[PDB]
Amino acid sequence: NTDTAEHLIMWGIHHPSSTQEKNDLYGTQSLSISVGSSTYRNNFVPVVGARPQVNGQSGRIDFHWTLVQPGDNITFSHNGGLIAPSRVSKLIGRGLGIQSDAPIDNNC
Amino acid sequence: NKISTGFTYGSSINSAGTTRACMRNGGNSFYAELKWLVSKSKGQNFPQTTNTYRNTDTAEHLIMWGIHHPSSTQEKNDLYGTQSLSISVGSSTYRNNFVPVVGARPQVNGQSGRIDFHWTLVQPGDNITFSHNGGLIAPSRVSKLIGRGLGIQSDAPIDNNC
Amino acid sequence: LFGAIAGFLENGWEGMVDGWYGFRHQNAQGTGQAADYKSTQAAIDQITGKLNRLVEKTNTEFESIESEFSEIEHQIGNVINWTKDSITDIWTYQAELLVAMENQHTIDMADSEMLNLYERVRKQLRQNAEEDGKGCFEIYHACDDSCMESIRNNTYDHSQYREEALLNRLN
Amino acid sequence: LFGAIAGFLENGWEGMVDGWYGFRHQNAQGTGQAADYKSTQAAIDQITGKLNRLVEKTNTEFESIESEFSEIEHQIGNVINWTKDSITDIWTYQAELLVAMENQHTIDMADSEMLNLYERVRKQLRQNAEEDGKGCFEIYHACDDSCMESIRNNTYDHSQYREEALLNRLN
Amino acid sequence: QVQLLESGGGVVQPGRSLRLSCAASGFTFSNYGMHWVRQAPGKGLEWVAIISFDGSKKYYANSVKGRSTISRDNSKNTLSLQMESLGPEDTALYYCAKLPSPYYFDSRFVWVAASAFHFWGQGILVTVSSASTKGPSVFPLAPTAALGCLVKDYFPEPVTVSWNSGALTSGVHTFPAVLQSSGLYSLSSVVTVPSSSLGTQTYICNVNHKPSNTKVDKRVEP
Amino acid sequence: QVQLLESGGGVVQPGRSLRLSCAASGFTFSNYGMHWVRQAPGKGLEWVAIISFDGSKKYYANSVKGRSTISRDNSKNTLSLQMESLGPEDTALYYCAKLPSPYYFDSRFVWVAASAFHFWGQGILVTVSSASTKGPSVFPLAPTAALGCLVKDYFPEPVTVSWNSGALTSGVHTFPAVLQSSGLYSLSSVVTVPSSSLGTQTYICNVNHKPSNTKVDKRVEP
Amino acid sequence: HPIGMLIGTPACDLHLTGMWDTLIERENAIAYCYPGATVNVEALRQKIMESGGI
Ligand SMILES: *[C@@H]1O[C@H](CO)[C@@H](O)[C@H](O)[C@H]1NC(C)=O
Ligand SMILES: *[C@@H]1O[C@H](CO)[C@@H](O)[C@H](O)[C@H]1NC(C)=O
Repeated sequence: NTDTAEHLIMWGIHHPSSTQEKNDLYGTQSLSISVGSSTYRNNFVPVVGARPQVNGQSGRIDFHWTLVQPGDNITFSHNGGLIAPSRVSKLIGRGLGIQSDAPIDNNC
Repeated sequence: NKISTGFTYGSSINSAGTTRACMRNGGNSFYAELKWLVSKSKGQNFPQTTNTYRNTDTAEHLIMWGIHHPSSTQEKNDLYGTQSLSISVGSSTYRNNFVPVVGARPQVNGQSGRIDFHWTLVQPGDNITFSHNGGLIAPSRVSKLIGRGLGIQSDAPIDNNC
Repeated sequence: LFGAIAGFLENGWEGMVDGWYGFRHQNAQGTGQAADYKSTQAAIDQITGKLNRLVEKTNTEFESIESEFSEIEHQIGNVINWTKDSITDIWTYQAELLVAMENQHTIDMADSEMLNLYERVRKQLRQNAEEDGKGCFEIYHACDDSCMESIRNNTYDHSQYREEALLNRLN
Repeated sequence: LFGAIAGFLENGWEGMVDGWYGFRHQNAQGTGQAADYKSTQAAIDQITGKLNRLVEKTNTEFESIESEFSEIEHQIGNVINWTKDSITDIWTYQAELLVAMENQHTIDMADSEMLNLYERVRKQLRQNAEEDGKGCFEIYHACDDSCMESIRNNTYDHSQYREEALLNRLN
Repeated sequence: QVQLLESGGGVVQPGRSLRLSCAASGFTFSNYGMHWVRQAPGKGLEWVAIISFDGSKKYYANSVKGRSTISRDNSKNTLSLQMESLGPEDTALYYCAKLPSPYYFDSRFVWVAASAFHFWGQGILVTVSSASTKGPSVFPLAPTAALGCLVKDYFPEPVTVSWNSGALTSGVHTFPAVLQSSGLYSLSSVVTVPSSSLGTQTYICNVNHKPSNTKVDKRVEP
Repeated sequence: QVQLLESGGGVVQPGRSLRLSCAASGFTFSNYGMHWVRQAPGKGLEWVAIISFDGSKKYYANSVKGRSTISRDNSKNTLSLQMESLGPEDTALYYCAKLPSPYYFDSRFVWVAASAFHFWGQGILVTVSSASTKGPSVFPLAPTAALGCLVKDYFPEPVTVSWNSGALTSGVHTFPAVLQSSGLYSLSSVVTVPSSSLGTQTYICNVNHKPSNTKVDKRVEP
Repeated sequence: HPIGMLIGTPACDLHLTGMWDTLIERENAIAYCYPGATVNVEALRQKIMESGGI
């Protein structure tokens, strides 16, 4: 991170739906994912499991996220199954969040 | 309300596991709303099994299950074999994986092995699938909570006249 | 509670739209009605100041802690529900107390202003008349319409009719 | 509101540092000033009792729930912020209400004590003088400095000058 | 809500009579007691007249007492003022407005309220003199940098100036009028712009003068 | 804050005059009305005199009315009291202090306050008799267990006693004085200690008598 | 859905970046085109709804 403000990084951990899919996507090796920074350390291992179809797919993806502080370095050591972030996010300013169903009136 | 799951298992699975820690009718028993899945032969691997429960009620249901953790390698090999144990639970709003772990622990109620209980709420119209290889405590009947009630934690006796 | 609005004045004057505290007189000329400006303006200013101090509120910005389209964890959700219901009950009790106290104070302040105007008119009519009790003033000699306005303008002189009233009360 | 401080007394006596409610007299001897002890002491005691009941507070012990040198979980931090800001707003509103009500009550209590002392002096001067309205007492016969102190000492006898006042008002 | 209409302005010669009339809407006019105030050119505020909601008493100001007449009609929601013998001390802006007044000049319906219905709308700008209503003469003041327009030799002065039909409002400066030895006024209005767009943009100034029906448009160029 | 100075103590013979004077600091003395009170030896409180902040009225107590005189000076912040014909009914401790008094004895600045400035400082202990200011005689009371010191045959009695320059204060007991048939007083002071350190520690008792400039030190041993 | 703005779901292609002083969320907010879940999704949703730009 080279910015003067904190950044927000998201990534994903894939979980196939069959052994055939796992062998076709990442091979027969032992999969291991490790994420490490100066203020965060974690490990994730993909798990094969039979699950019902949602949107036509059975395999899943668990999304993780963290805040990288200015001047910090974050390292991903992966063996297969990591969903990499092509672009990271930075939240700017304050805003009022509203959860409602009423239509918008741009005249009042 | 207790609703049967209707899960079925092959002739290679002995779903009537009991122990001396849970006494019900003077003999060894287990939890009423759960069932212990082990290998019928005392040295064979537990077969890869898949079971699916589908909620057909207009209200949400509450399902509980257990993950077994043996106390020795001999017990693990006798109950589920020498295979690699893996349990996966999957629904439209829940996904998790559990792996049994062997470890030496002190005796509580005369037993050293443990069981970690998990629970979740299944919404109407959803399907939940268990893909297990050995060590899963299956739910024989799931629960449904009905209505609201006032929970009181106290030690004073009950007076049914005031 | 003073004895003016809920005391010796046993009837209000619905026909007196000129003000909250006015005069009704019956002399040889006939019947007439007017209103006192000072007490009415004092009451109006006090009530408007109450309303002005009431309606102003900055209302420090708040944000959403509970999700509306997703499920919250059960324990933290119960804690949030408990906290928000407690805050609701506190604000409800304070609203009840404020409303009741302010209504009582407004009514009693109108009563106090009525009695203060009564005492002013009495200090004006010091020694030339008597008060029958039912808010009226039994004038012992007379009072013209100009005398009535002088009572309104707070310019009535009692040393001008003092000896007249004394001679009328003695003989 | 009584008609004494904000009513018929249209001017305060800045030169009267002897007390809150005092007497100023002008007789053949000259001009003199004194102060009444009872009403001033009553007001001072009431205000000091208010302050004493106000300044005492045990303030039950509290501890830190938010970390100052580390990051707290976002949801529980938002809950704590919401709760503490709600408590701040509640205490702010209660402080405003308490301050305003107590100031109003103190001013009106000073006014009530002034009017009570006025009524005491009137019950003393029952039938030998008249009140012009502007807080003064038009004595119809006389009053010595010793008579003034007797009015202060609450020992003025009206049956001693009753016939004198009657004869002066008739003739 | 706050929408009005005013009439009676123009150029009236000294000695004749002025008649002004304002009508408001968006509220119940039949209850608010209305006021007529005047402000001489430059500064200084002087109250003219007050009227009850029903027209019971006038209580004119001593400066114009017995010389002016204020009146109101609640059916058409109108307030009129008529004054005669218009000396030079009457050339001013006349505002009809609702001000915080004694309570009985208002109605019992708005006593119990903290709204404090506020007003003062627009002005009138009555002027008395040897009329000689003249038309304006416009000259383009052409060369960071600036450019403007100068409008001179006209009467009276309810003049308005805009830049590109009233679009450009940044860095603009509209200066007050200056009266000279011929009974005529002048007024400059400028606008600033960086020194990189001399022959680049279409700079147009528009001048509107009401009591001559005059609309002038001019362009600036090096 | 609460720091003072007092003067005028000693041994005055009956018939002469006593003059006491106290000066305080840490506050504005020119506003608080001050009081002089006396307490006879033993118990019993009897008020002596009061003074206004400016010295307008005294209002002496009937027991000493017309016989005493209280005065104050706000420039040097001092309060003095002078009394003549000192009979045996005047031997007492005289306290100058600020008490809750009528409001006009105080100033208008401290009326609006709940502070209630509190005082009473120290004492004076005036004594009248055939002076015969005697020096004290000290004897060591030597043998859980205890040990002490006995001080006898001296006058007057503003005596103080400490253990090891005022260090040991646990288990100590300083007993009241006893007057005897020779116009002289006595006083014992003991301290307890477990029965394991007879010839072990350095036990020293110190006695200070002010109106003889007497400082005595003694040691205890078996 | 606020998560789709950070991850880049198709339904959030119109809202991948931008600036605002008030963010409005709807009930049909889709966060996943491929099925899945997010760890600590409530905290992230609060962080996004409190923000004023991405
Ligand atoms: C009371 O008066 C207010 C204005 O002061 C008005 O808005 C309201 O309609 C009135 N209500 C009744 C019942 O007269
Ligand atoms: C008011 O009086 C208090 C003591 O009662 C004093 O501390 C304060 O300085 C005074 N303030 C003013 C403005 O006189």
